[PDB]
Amino acid sequence: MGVHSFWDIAGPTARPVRLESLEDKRMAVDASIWIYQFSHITGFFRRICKLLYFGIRPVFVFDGGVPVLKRETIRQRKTMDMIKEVQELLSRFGIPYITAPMEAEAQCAELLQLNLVDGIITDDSDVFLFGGTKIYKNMFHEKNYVEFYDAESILKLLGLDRKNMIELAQLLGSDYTNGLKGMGPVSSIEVIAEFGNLKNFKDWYNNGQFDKRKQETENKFEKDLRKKLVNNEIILDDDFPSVMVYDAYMRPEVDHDTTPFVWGVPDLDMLRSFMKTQLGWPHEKSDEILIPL
DNA sequence: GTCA
Repeated sequence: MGVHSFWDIAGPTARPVRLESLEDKRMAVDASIWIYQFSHITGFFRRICKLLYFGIRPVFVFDGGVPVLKRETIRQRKTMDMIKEVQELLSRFGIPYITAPMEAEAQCAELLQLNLVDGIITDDSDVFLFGGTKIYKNMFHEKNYVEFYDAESILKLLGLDRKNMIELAQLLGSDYTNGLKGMGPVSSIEVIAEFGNLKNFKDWYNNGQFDKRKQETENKFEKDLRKKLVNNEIILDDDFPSVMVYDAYMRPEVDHDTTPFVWGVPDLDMLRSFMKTQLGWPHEKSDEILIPL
Protein backbone atom coordinates (compact mmCIF):
# COMPACT_ATOMS: atom_id res chain seq x y z
CA MET A 1 0.00 0.00 0.00
CA GLY A 2 0.71 3.72 0.28
CA VAL A 3 1.78 6.38 -2.18
CA HIS A 4 2.42 3.86 -5.00
CA SER A 5 6.11 3.04 -4.82
CA PHE A 6 6.77 5.64 -2.11
CA TRP A 7 8.59 2.85 -0.26
CA ASP A 8 10.97 2.85 -3.24
CA ILE A 9 11.91 6.45 -2.44
CA ALA A 10 11.92 6.24 1.39
CA GLY A 11 13.88 2.99 0.78
CA PRO A 12 17.57 4.05 1.12
CA THR A 13 16.86 5.37 4.64
CA ALA A 14 15.58 2.15 6.18
CA ARG A 15 17.57 0.84 9.12
CA PRO A 16 17.37 -2.89 10.03
CA VAL A 17 16.18 -3.70 13.53
CA ARG A 18 16.27 -7.13 15.14
CA LEU A 19 12.87 -8.19 16.42
CA GLU A 20 14.46 -8.92 19.81
CA SER A 21 15.11 -5.17 20.18
CA LEU A 22 11.39 -4.41 20.02
CA GLU A 23 10.74 -6.11 23.34
CA ASP A 24 8.43 -4.01 25.55
CA LYS A 25 7.50 -1.47 22.85
CA ARG A 26 3.97 -0.03 22.58
CA MET A 27 3.07 -0.44 18.90
CA ALA A 28 0.06 0.80 16.97
CA VAL A 29 -1.17 -1.77 14.47
CA ASP A 30 -3.64 -1.12 11.67
CA ALA A 31 -6.16 -3.94 12.05
CA SER A 32 -8.49 -3.02 9.17
CA ILE A 33 -5.67 -3.56 6.69
CA TRP A 34 -5.34 -7.14 8.01
CA ILE A 35 -9.07 -7.83 7.71
CA TYR A 36 -8.88 -6.64 4.08
CA GLN A 37 -6.78 -9.87 3.76
CA PHE A 38 -6.43 -12.34 6.69
CA SER A 39 -9.05 -18.10 7.20
CA HIS A 40 -9.47 -14.66 8.85
CA ILE A 41 -8.87 -16.09 12.32
CA THR A 42 -5.76 -18.07 11.42
CA GLY A 43 -3.65 -15.18 10.11
CA PHE A 44 -4.56 -12.91 13.00
CA PHE A 45 -3.60 -15.67 15.40
CA ARG A 46 -0.21 -16.36 13.80
CA ARG A 47 0.70 -12.69 13.51
CA ILE A 48 -0.55 -11.97 17.03
CA CYS A 49 1.68 -14.76 18.32
CA LYS A 50 4.76 -13.51 16.47
CA LEU A 51 4.04 -10.16 18.03
CA LEU A 52 3.68 -11.47 21.55
CA TYR A 53 6.57 -13.93 21.14
CA PHE A 54 8.93 -10.97 20.90
CA GLY A 55 7.34 -9.04 23.75
CA ILE A 56 5.56 -6.38 21.73
CA ARG A 57 2.59 -4.63 23.35
CA PRO A 58 0.24 -3.98 20.44
CA VAL A 59 -2.74 -1.67 20.06
CA PHE A 60 -4.98 -2.67 17.20
CA VAL A 61 -6.73 0.11 15.28
CA PHE A 62 -9.81 -0.24 13.07
CA ASP A 63 -11.40 1.92 10.39
CA GLY A 64 -14.55 3.80 11.34
CA GLY A 65 -15.43 4.10 7.66
CA VAL A 66 -13.82 4.85 4.30
CA PRO A 67 -13.76 8.57 3.30
CA VAL A 68 -15.21 9.50 -0.08
CA LEU A 69 -11.83 10.35 -1.61
CA LYS A 70 -10.52 6.84 -0.80
CA ARG A 71 -13.60 5.01 -2.06
CA GLU A 72 -13.43 6.59 -5.54
CA THR A 73 -9.69 5.94 -5.93
CA ILE A 74 -9.74 2.22 -4.98
CA ARG A 75 -12.73 1.49 -7.24
CA GLN A 76 -11.00 3.13 -10.15
CA ARG A 77 -7.77 1.12 -9.60
CA LYS A 78 -9.94 -1.92 -10.42
CA THR A 79 -19.04 -10.06 6.83
CA MET A 80 -18.29 -7.47 9.53
CA ASP A 81 -18.91 -10.50 11.76
CA MET A 82 -15.28 -11.22 10.94
CA ILE A 83 -14.31 -8.04 12.77
CA LYS A 84 -16.15 -9.33 15.85
CA GLU A 85 -14.40 -12.71 16.00
CA VAL A 86 -11.08 -10.93 15.78
CA GLN A 87 -11.75 -8.43 18.56
CA GLU A 88 -12.78 -11.50 20.49
CA LEU A 89 -9.39 -13.06 19.80
CA LEU A 90 -7.63 -9.81 20.74
CA SER A 91 -9.46 -9.38 24.02
CA ARG A 92 -8.74 -12.99 24.97
CA PHE A 93 -5.09 -12.17 24.21
CA GLY A 94 -5.18 -9.24 26.63
CA ILE A 95 -4.50 -6.88 23.72
CA PRO A 96 -6.38 -3.53 23.51
CA TYR A 97 -8.13 -2.28 20.42
CA ILE A 98 -9.85 0.96 19.46
CA THR A 99 -12.03 1.96 16.54
CA ALA A 100 -11.00 5.26 15.00
CA PRO A 101 -13.35 7.89 13.60
CA MET A 102 -12.21 7.38 10.01
CA GLU A 103 -8.82 5.94 9.09
CA ALA A 104 -6.78 3.55 11.17
CA GLU A 105 -3.57 4.92 9.60
CA ALA A 106 -4.33 8.51 10.49
CA GLN A 107 -5.50 7.48 13.98
CA CYS A 108 -2.34 5.36 14.39
CA ALA A 109 -0.26 8.44 13.61
CA GLU A 110 -2.18 10.32 16.33
CA LEU A 111 -1.42 7.65 18.98
CA LEU A 112 2.28 8.13 18.29
CA GLN A 113 1.97 11.95 18.39
CA LEU A 114 0.35 11.58 21.80
CA ASN A 115 2.84 9.08 23.27
CA LEU A 116 0.24 6.32 23.70
CA VAL A 117 2.42 4.16 21.42
CA ASP A 118 6.14 4.06 20.63
CA GLY A 119 5.91 3.09 16.98
CA ILE A 120 3.60 2.13 14.19
CA ILE A 121 3.70 -1.34 12.65
CA THR A 122 2.55 -0.94 9.08
CA ASP A 123 3.41 -1.50 5.42
CA ASP A 124 1.21 1.34 4.23
CA SER A 125 3.39 4.30 3.38
CA ASP A 126 0.41 6.67 3.57
CA VAL A 127 1.19 6.64 7.28
CA PHE A 128 3.99 9.10 6.53
CA LEU A 129 1.46 11.34 4.80
CA PHE A 130 -0.77 11.41 7.91
CA GLY A 131 2.34 12.33 9.83
CA GLY A 132 3.41 8.99 11.27
CA THR A 133 7.05 9.21 12.28
CA LYS A 134 8.32 5.85 13.61
CA ILE A 135 7.40 3.08 11.19
CA TYR A 136 8.25 -0.60 11.37
CA LYS A 137 8.04 -2.31 7.98
CA ASN A 138 7.89 -6.05 7.03
CA MET A 139 6.92 -7.26 10.50
CA PHE A 140 5.32 -10.38 9.09
CA HIS A 141 7.79 -11.28 6.45
CA GLU A 142 9.69 -14.40 7.45
CA LYS A 143 12.73 -12.64 8.86
CA ASN A 144 14.32 -11.92 12.24
CA TYR A 145 14.61 -8.23 11.56
CA VAL A 146 12.28 -5.49 10.52
CA GLU A 147 12.92 -2.26 8.65
CA PHE A 148 12.81 0.95 10.72
CA TYR A 149 11.76 4.25 9.12
CA ASP A 150 11.47 7.69 10.69
CA ALA A 151 10.42 11.11 9.32
CA GLU A 152 13.65 12.73 10.48
CA SER A 153 15.93 10.41 8.54
CA ILE A 154 13.75 10.97 5.51
CA LEU A 155 14.15 14.71 6.16
CA LYS A 156 17.92 14.80 6.63
CA LEU A 157 18.83 12.21 4.01
CA LEU A 158 16.25 12.83 1.29
CA GLY A 159 15.20 16.43 1.91
CA LEU A 160 11.53 15.53 2.03
CA ASP A 161 9.19 17.02 4.62
CA ARG A 162 5.54 16.07 5.13
CA LYS A 163 4.27 18.47 2.46
CA ASN A 164 6.78 17.05 -0.02
CA MET A 165 5.51 13.51 0.53
CA ILE A 166 1.87 14.55 -0.05
CA GLU A 167 2.96 16.06 -3.36
CA LEU A 168 4.99 12.90 -4.12
CA ALA A 169 1.70 11.02 -3.78
CA GLN A 170 0.10 13.22 -6.42
CA LEU A 171 2.77 12.09 -8.83
CA LEU A 172 3.12 8.43 -7.75
CA GLY A 173 -0.47 7.65 -6.71
CA SER A 174 -2.03 6.61 -3.40
CA ASP A 175 -5.16 5.81 -1.39
CA TYR A 176 -6.40 9.29 -2.34
CA THR A 177 -5.06 10.11 -5.81
CA ASN A 178 -4.13 8.16 -8.96
CA GLY A 179 -1.03 10.25 -9.59
CA LEU A 180 0.10 11.04 -13.11
CA LYS A 181 0.09 8.56 -16.00
CA GLY A 182 3.75 7.83 -16.73
CA MET A 183 5.11 8.89 -13.35
CA GLY A 184 7.07 6.53 -11.09
CA PRO A 185 9.55 6.70 -8.18
CA VAL A 186 12.46 8.13 -10.14
CA SER A 187 10.69 10.57 -12.42
CA SER A 188 8.75 11.74 -9.36
CA ILE A 189 11.66 12.28 -6.99
CA GLU A 190 13.52 14.08 -9.78
CA VAL A 191 10.58 16.33 -10.49
CA ILE A 192 10.63 17.37 -6.82
CA ALA A 193 14.43 17.78 -6.94
CA GLU A 194 14.26 20.03 -9.99
CA PHE A 195 11.19 22.17 -9.21
CA GLY A 196 11.01 21.95 -5.42
CA ASN A 197 7.22 21.72 -5.52
CA LEU A 198 4.23 20.94 -7.73
CA LYS A 199 3.18 24.52 -8.46
CA ASN A 200 6.57 25.23 -9.99
CA PHE A 201 6.23 21.94 -11.92
CA LYS A 202 2.84 22.80 -13.35
CA ASP A 203 4.10 26.29 -14.18
CA TRP A 204 7.19 24.96 -15.97
CA TYR A 205 4.96 22.62 -17.99
CA ASN A 206 2.24 25.12 -18.97
CA ASN A 207 4.66 28.00 -19.71
CA GLY A 208 6.63 25.97 -22.21
CA GLN A 209 3.83 23.86 -23.58
CA PHE A 210 3.35 25.94 -26.70
CA ASP A 211 6.24 28.44 -26.49
CA LYS A 212 8.25 26.99 -29.38
CA ARG A 213 11.66 28.11 -28.16
CA LYS A 214 12.06 27.09 -24.50
CA GLN A 215 11.34 23.46 -25.47
CA GLU A 216 14.45 23.41 -27.66
CA THR A 217 16.62 25.10 -25.03
CA GLU A 218 15.61 22.81 -22.15
CA ASN A 219 17.86 20.40 -20.26
CA LYS A 220 17.73 16.78 -21.30
CA PHE A 221 15.85 15.76 -18.14
CA GLU A 222 13.17 18.36 -18.92
CA LYS A 223 13.02 17.43 -22.62
CA ASP A 224 12.35 13.80 -21.73
CA LEU A 225 9.83 14.80 -19.04
CA ARG A 226 7.81 17.04 -21.34
CA LYS A 227 7.69 14.18 -23.84
CA LYS A 228 6.26 11.71 -21.31
CA LEU A 229 3.55 14.08 -20.05
CA VAL A 230 2.49 14.94 -23.60
CA ASN A 231 2.54 11.27 -24.71
CA ASN A 232 0.11 10.71 -21.80
CA GLU A 233 -1.82 13.92 -22.61
CA ILE A 234 -1.74 15.23 -19.10
CA ILE A 235 -3.59 18.42 -18.23
CA LEU A 236 -2.13 20.33 -15.27
CA ASP A 237 -5.05 22.50 -14.08
CA ASP A 238 -5.93 24.85 -11.28
CA ASP A 239 -6.94 21.58 -9.62
CA PHE A 240 -3.25 20.61 -9.54
CA PRO A 241 -2.02 20.23 -6.87
CA SER A 242 -5.24 19.10 -5.26
CA VAL A 243 -6.15 21.13 -2.19
CA MET A 244 -8.59 18.48 -0.98
CA VAL A 245 -5.95 15.70 -1.17
CA TYR A 246 -3.68 17.99 0.80
CA ASP A 247 -6.50 18.49 3.33
CA ALA A 248 -7.36 14.84 3.72
CA TYR A 249 -3.71 14.06 4.65
CA MET A 250 -2.88 17.19 6.70
CA ARG A 251 -6.04 17.29 8.79
CA PRO A 252 -7.69 13.86 8.86
CA GLU A 253 -10.45 13.01 11.33
CA VAL A 254 -8.82 11.77 14.49
CA ASP A 255 -9.55 10.95 18.14
CA HIS A 256 -7.47 13.17 20.46
CA ASP A 257 -8.23 10.88 23.42
CA THR A 258 -5.21 10.99 25.73
CA THR A 259 -6.06 7.99 27.96
CA PRO A 260 -3.05 5.55 28.15
CA PHE A 261 -3.64 1.96 27.00
CA VAL A 262 -3.73 -1.04 29.29
CA TRP A 263 -2.35 -4.47 28.44
CA GLY A 264 -3.41 -7.72 30.06
CA VAL A 265 -1.81 -11.17 30.09
CA PRO A 266 -3.61 -13.54 27.77
CA ASP A 267 -5.98 -16.29 28.91
CA LEU A 268 -4.79 -19.78 28.12
CA ASP A 269 -8.22 -21.39 28.35
CA MET A 270 -10.38 -18.77 26.64
CA LEU A 271 -8.08 -19.13 23.65
CA ARG A 272 -7.99 -22.97 23.61
CA SER A 273 -11.79 -22.95 23.84
CA PHE A 274 -12.00 -20.25 21.16
CA MET A 275 -10.03 -22.08 18.50
CA LYS A 276 -11.91 -25.31 19.14
CA THR A 277 -15.26 -23.49 18.88
CA GLN A 278 -14.40 -22.01 15.48
CA LEU A 279 -11.41 -23.62 13.74
CA GLY A 280 -11.93 -27.24 14.83
CA TRP A 281 -8.78 -27.14 16.98
CA PRO A 282 -7.76 -29.42 19.88
CA HIS A 283 -6.46 -28.17 23.22
CA GLU A 284 -3.19 -29.91 22.35
CA LYS A 285 -2.40 -27.76 19.29
CA SER A 286 -3.55 -24.55 20.96
CA ASP A 287 -1.52 -25.10 24.15
CA GLU A 288 1.76 -26.05 22.38
CA ILE A 289 2.12 -22.67 20.65
CA LEU A 290 0.68 -20.42 23.37
CA ILE A 291 2.04 -21.89 26.63
CA PRO A 292 5.63 -20.91 25.81
CA LEU A 293 4.55 -17.24 25.58
C1' DG B 1 12.12 4.05 -16.65
C1' DT B 2 7.46 2.21 -16.11
C1' DC B 3 4.29 -1.74 -16.12
C1' DA B 4 2.57 -7.08 -16.35
